[PDB]
Amino acid sequence: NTASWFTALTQHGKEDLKFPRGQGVPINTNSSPDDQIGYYRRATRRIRGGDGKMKDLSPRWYFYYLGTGPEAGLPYGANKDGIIWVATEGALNTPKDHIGTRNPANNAAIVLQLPQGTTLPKGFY
Repeated sequence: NTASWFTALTQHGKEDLKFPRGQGVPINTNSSPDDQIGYYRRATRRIRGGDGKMKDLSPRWYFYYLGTGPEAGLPYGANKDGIIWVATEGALNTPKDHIGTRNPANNAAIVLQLPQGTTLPKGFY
């Protein structure tokens, strides 16, 4: 029933999502500098293509604060396929249960915006 607090980043290439150190956490004026830590989770989508076989669509990457989302129990830095970690300089390695996930019935998604000088990888928008 719950979802990410932000809209997705679309992957148009083969390479997975990877940000430089200290970059990647979306802007959120309601969160504090301590809370600037989390991960992006890939959501693969497939449809009945124009021919007759299942064609894959461009995957989407959704941000979730540390200790929240479908991988709430994973610690920061854990190695898992479809999960890449991000953190701003000075963020605490603690779960963000106080922020939690978004319930779509009461709240719309925040438009994902990255701070000034952020280097998005090739094929990510």
